Amino acid sequence: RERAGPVTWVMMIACVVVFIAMQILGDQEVMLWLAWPFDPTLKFEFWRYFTHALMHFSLMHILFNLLWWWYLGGAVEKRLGSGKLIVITLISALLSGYVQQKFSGPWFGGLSGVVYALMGYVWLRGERDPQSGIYLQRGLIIFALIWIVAGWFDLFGMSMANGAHIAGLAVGLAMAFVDSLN
Amino acid sequence: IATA
Ligand SMILES: [Cl-]
Repeated sequence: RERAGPVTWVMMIACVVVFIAMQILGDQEVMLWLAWPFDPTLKFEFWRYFTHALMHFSLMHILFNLLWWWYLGGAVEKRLGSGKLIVITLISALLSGYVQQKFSGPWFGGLSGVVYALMGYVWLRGERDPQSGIYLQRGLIIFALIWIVAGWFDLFGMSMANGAHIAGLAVGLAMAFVDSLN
Repeated sequence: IATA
């Protein structure tokens, strides 16, 4: 029946709640709370290393990010368990946010770094370890490649955190490689 | 603000 397990579900709820807060309070008021630490005095507010992934600035990217999260996140949770999804999510949110702030500073957000990690993870784990029962469909490979391309060449309305995305993708591929060593 |  239900495709989305507890972790898949709770992330989606978190993103919706944060999105609603941003419409009520405005993007900036919520960023000040949830953004990657933008000053040394904030460096021990440990939630900020992750909560950047919960903010979205447009209707299109929250929808697309949550669609991919629901599908890939959902597939990982179902087949490999809630723990595996939690770890891919925390590690990719941390390292994608690191790389992004490093090159472009701290004013960014969105779940797409995590989504790209899931794309990479599901693809490579499926390739190298098909008995895992996970697999990235050809159609979704094509979809993801175009979305990446669109990001890189600024084809959306909006300024893109290409650091976070590509770093996300590298994290997912790395974790899948390690997970399938055997 | 950049989006991921
Ligand atoms: Cl966005």
